Amino acid sequence: IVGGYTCGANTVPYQVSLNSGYHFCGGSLINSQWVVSAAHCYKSGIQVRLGEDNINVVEGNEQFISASKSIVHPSYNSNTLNNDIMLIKLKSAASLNSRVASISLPTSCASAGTQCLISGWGNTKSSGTSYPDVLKCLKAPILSDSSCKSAYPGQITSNMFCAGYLEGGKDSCQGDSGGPVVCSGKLQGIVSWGSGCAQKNKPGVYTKVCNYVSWIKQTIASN
Ligand SMILES: NC(=[NH2+])c1ccc2nc(C(=O)c3nc4ccc(C(N)=[NH2+])cc4[nH]3)[nH]c2c1
Ligand SMILES: [Ca+2]
Ligand SMILES: [Mg+2]
Ligand SMILES: [Zn+2]
Repeated sequence: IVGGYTCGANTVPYQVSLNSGYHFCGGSLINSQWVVSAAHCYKSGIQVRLGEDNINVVEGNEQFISASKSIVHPSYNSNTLNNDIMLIKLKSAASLNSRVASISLPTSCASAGTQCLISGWGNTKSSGTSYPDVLKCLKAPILSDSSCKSAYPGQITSNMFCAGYLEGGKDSCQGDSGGPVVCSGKLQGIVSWGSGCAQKNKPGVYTKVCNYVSWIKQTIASN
């Protein structure tokens, strides 16, 4: 996250860190046994870490659980990144508490203007590499599809939306991937892609989760 602030230990209790010997992507807990992340975060051998704040220190509120199965969206295109969402089932169900809680899926899609909270342990420098050990947060509004499509001509589909600042300075970045974009209490986006990070007129692009609620509900109930 570039231009964000330290969230505070466990203030985003539904944030997960996907680890395959190191942190490589973020994710969101949707219920005690399932996590939603981005399909471009697919790997084999993933351990889900809940209750994290500093990912380099065991501070006492973590739960490390391995995944039993991963389901990448049936129509995910790795070249355009369209339908960039994946579900992960935990081998055991998490124990939910104040520090580990699930986030709610949306009943409708959010409007341009809506302020959201985006979080992750991704790169914090636009020009450079600096990876934080504690969770970083960023409040950014959803942008109109028009400014999103002008920034990325012929690349934005109906399954994506942009959020951020066209002036640049604030954005999600690699390492935040798969992470949550919560607006009004509902998980509305998943960190998917962008042009570098925090560049002027290059906002972040997120997966539009309101378009996948039936696929999510049907998939977890049948797995
Ligand atoms: N399994 C891997 N090897 C892997 C995992 C995540 C990656 N992520 C990128 C990436 O290239 C990438 N993830 C981004 C997320 C947000 C923005 C943004 N500017 N908002 C830009 C991003 N670029 N490469 C990746 C490779
Ligand atoms: Ca830790
Ligand atoms: Mg994240
Ligand atoms: Zn990524």
